Amino acid sequence: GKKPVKVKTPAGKEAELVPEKVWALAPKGRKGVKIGLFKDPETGKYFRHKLPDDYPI
DNA sequence: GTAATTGC
DNA sequence: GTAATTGC
Repeated sequence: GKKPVKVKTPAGKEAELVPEKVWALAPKGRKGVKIGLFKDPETGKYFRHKLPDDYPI
């Protein structure tokens, strides 16, 4: 389930974007975080950003 | 270092 | 090959 995520673009605007790809980033034995790959919708620049912990992977 | 991911 | 992304 790839629902939109409220993120801040590297331009500095709040935007609800569907991530292109999501995965967990976690050392062994750690909870870690969830990461998404996003494309800025007007500049076209790719960037990574943390996702909420409840986001489906 | 660490964990995975991938556009650059 | 690795910058950049979180958290410890």
